[PDB]
Amino acid sequence: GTILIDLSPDDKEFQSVEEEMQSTVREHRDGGHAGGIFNRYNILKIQKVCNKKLWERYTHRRKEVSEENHNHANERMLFHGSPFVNAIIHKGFDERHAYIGGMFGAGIYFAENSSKSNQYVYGIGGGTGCPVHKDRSCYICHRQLLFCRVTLGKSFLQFSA
Amino acid sequence: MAHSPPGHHSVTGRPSVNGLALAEYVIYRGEQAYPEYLITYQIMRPE
Ligand SMILES: O=c1[nH]c(-c2ccc(N3CCOCC3)cc2)nc2ccccc12
Ligand SMILES: [Zn+2]
Repeated sequence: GTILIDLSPDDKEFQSVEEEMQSTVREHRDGGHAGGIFNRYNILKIQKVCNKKLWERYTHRRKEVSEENHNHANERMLFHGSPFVNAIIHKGFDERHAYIGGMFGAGIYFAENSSKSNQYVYGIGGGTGCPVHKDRSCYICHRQLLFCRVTLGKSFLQFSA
Repeated sequence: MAHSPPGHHSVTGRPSVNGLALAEYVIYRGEQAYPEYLITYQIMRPE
């Protein structure tokens, strides 16, 4: 039941999403090993992901969290990179999208920095890079990221390297 | 997946070394995220 609706580059919604993408690029401590060397993106397309069932499943849980946290969902918009973005948009997030070896336990990871999520588009550590060229810094191949609505509720603060 | 720490719905990974890094977040229930936008892009080679 997922449909993808293309946003026009002239739409304010396209423009605010592109700006969040571009402005949250940073340098990474791997010198670009996992995600490639770049300071900015060429945005090719932004699509709205519309799935009534998955939306209702999200808002249902959002309300449960909210009611457990003084009517505060603590909702953010965050990036997610994954080889399984195509499954996510059709079936939603679940346990199979979890990063088992992540630094904060087995769960589903999101980033404020778009360039951090970019490191995971081809797998953990960038895997072996693009399917076509086996290049983690491929400048030709089209990559996909998700920009997601995420309910944090009461979040456990872990200070970390 | 693991569970959230007791009494919490997520974890926030606060950067405590790299001064420029933004936060990262973990949820333990897939129902706590909705994939709103699919962004297709290329990384650009620096000039
Ligand atoms: O966007 C992210 N994706 C991922 C990510 C990590 C692992 C996966 N996998 C999904 C299930 O198969 C194993 C690989 C998917 C996504 N990790 C992050 C960690 C920190 C900040 C952001 C991310
Ligand atoms: Zn390639």
